[PDB]
Amino acid sequence: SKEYHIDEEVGFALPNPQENLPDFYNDWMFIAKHLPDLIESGQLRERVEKLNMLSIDHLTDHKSQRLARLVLGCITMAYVWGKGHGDVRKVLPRNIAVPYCQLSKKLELPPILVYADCVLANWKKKDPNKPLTYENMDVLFSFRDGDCSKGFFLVSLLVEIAAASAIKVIPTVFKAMQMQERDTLLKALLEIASCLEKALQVFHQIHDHVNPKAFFSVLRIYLSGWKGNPQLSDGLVYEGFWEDPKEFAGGSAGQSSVFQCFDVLLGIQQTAGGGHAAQFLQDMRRYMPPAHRNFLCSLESNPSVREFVLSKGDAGLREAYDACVKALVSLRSYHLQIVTKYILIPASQQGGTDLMNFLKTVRSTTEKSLLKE
Amino acid sequence: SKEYHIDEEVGFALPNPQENLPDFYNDWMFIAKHLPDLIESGQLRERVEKLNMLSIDHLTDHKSQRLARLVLGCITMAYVWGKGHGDVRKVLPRNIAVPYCQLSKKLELPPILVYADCVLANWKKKDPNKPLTYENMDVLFSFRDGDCSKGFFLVSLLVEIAAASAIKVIPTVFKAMQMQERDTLLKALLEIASCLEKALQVFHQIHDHVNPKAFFSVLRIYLSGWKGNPQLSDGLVYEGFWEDPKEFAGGSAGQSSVFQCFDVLLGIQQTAGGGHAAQFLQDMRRYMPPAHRNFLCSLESNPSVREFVLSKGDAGLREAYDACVKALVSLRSYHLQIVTKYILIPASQQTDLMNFLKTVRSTTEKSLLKE
Ligand code: HEM
Ligand code: HEM
Ligand SMILES: Oc1ccc(Cl)cc1-c1cn[nH]n1
Ligand SMILES: Oc1ccc(Cl)cc1-c1cn[nH]n1
Ligand SMILES: Oc1ccc(Cl)cc1-c1cn[nH]n1
Repeated sequence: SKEYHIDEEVGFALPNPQENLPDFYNDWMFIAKHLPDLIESGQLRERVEKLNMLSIDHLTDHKSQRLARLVLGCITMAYVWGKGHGDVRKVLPRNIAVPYCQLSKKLELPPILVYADCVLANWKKKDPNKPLTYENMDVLFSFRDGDCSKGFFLVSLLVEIAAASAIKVIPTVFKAMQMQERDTLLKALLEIASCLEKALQVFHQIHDHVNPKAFFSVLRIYLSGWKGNPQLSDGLVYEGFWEDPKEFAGGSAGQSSVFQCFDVLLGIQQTAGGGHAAQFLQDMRRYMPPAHRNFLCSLESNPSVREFVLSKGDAGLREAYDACVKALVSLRSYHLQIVTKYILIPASQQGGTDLMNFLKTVRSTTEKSLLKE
Repeated sequence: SKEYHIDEEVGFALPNPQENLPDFYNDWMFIAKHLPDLIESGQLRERVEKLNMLSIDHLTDHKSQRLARLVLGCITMAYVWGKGHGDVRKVLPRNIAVPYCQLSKKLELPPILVYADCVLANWKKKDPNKPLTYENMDVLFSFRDGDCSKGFFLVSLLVEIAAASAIKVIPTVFKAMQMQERDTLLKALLEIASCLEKALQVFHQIHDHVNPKAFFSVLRIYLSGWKGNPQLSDGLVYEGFWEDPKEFAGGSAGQSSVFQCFDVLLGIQQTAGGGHAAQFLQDMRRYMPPAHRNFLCSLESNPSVREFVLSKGDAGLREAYDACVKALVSLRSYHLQIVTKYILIPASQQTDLMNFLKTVRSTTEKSLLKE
């Protein structure tokens, strides 16, 4: 590939993000490094106003700028939702709203916490000379004590690094098609399916590191946005930056590029149709880094691997392509059982069928693309 | 400029489209070649219904499939809207709804008549040796006798080809910004500014071939879709392909790819934000051919030309960039004049859209180098 900011070892996630802003921004990071104690003791929402407007011009590196996107990303999320019980804040102060919105429009991201922030730029190696395992990694910023966000964010990242190992052979696939090298194409497609089968194994780790009570009842509120959300009926007001309140969608893993990249590579029409699911995934691309957004657009400009394999009438090539489509149906059927345990069941203990049909539609169209036609 | 299916003469349009399908589709072609006659005689719907279901497996090349799309697209709009007097059909019969939908998914386009059907693939040179001018061209299919569909389509197409001549220099803009070649970058922008300038002069031909009442009362209804239409509140049933009635937008020049690419090129954030205008132009992109959608998002992959120009302190450079933007404000201001003549005052003869054209006009005029 060219420079869509892809790391051969890590992929779309940010490789080794820096852990601390420059000492100018010390007073920012203070609220960011201490949100658990800060909102439990009720000291959070006013310490925001105690801040004065820092300028973004001394964040020199991309790693520096994106780390600041994370600290301001969570600082706003903790401000708007607060305790997490219903006390809502419908307007951000301006000494925090316009630093965020400026660096957001410089990085071309919406001024909200996106998946690229709280996962891809939100980790560190405990001991730098170890493998990237959950035992050796740690999240840089959490919202509340017992959030399980360490397990939730990193297990999310861990299977992203797992499937990103398949990105490296995507050029091999398109090479083998155009130069009509049948065998290497079949071994490239099998290696694609290997990673997605292993990303399902890494997905198993979420049971050990997140419990359903915490996720649904503390972590889910802090990651929800103010688009189509009654608590901020028509969005959040940005003092000094925008006249009116603007609506933005909360974090989703639909903003990850690998979890849309395999759907376009395999000719799976996730974004086709005027459907709710297609519109959701198409819109979530706006919440991806501009380099990653340009990477999906770049994949869509290639010939369909699905049409190539079906034309050749090769039982070998078709079985390998189905393996990838199967490995995706697996990752989404298993996700369905996890949404069952971590959202469905904790909701019946305090309408939501729309949540399950979306994920079933995205799997339904994935299952249709199998070479059973 | 790799194969985004942009010819250097006709641009986004289809270079020399096909007008005859194979003999296996005569029953389709007959209905399409006689849409006015079949509608005036009340015979159209009976002919569409008695159709046998035909396989799309004989449409081999891209052009044959584009003709059948425009063939089946027009027959569909004819069947749904009828004589145009409110007696609609909200169930498209199986024997036409299935081949239409199979073909549409094969070409990755909504199963409704789209701009790249009735315009970019709906033309024909009278004489193969003479240039592309209105008097040398003709449409392939029309709705009613006197609907001025020849004028409306061919003028829109000729305006597109005019602006399409600017597509060829877009590679030199981004390579000049790259190598920092100032003078060639200035000549490139002014060449864009001239092609946009000429397209406005081609636009003037609209008054000579489109009668205002025939458009508003006749042609505007055979181009309307079933998305937010009270006459088909929940869409149209594609009997035999989907259980449910689907909603789809009618033809609109928002589906034209020339007239969204220049806003992207010049850093005009027409699709930015979440407003209704930005989403309508974003929602209208799913109606472009797949190779044309790819061209737009790949332009977005490039650095912003506007911020580059704003950094140079080069008055000659800015005057050239502004020349492009002002030519877009001219085209949109003259459009607003046109919509008043061809829609507004015919409606008075027994604002939601006007605020849309003024919103996008203001967004363009905001990109003028004043900040
Ligand atoms: C307890 C854990 C999880 C819960 C409760 C959960 C819940 C959900 C929900 C509710 C959605 C619906 C979209 C929305 O409403 O925003 C969703 C979408 C999605 N989730 Fe998860 N999720 C979890 C873990 C994961 C992980 C670890 C991944 C991958 C790293 C993942 C990948 C996706 C993807 C790709 C979508 C978009 C729909 C699709 O492409 O199929 N999720 N998730
Ligand atoms: C009698 C002739 C015309 C009428 C009545 C007309 C009417 C309209 C209307 C109502 C819209 C808004 C979208 C909608 O409500 O569906 C629109 C948008 C548009 N029309 Fe036209 N139009 C005409 C001719 C043309 C021609 C010849 C072009 C050739 C370029 C053109 C280009 C556009 C474009 C690009 C838009 C999208 C908004 C924008 O990009 O600024 N139209 N037109
Ligand atoms: O895994 C995640 C990590 C961070 C954020 Cl903001 C969202 C997700 C997610 C998973 N499924 N839907 N959203
Ligand atoms: O849609 C996906 C594409 C790739 C990968 Cl690795 C995972 C998913 C997924 C997982 N859970 N729901 N969707
Ligand atoms: O110019 C056109 C040609 C064909 C079709 Cl379907 C629509 C338009 C149009 C222009 N402005 N609104 N719609």
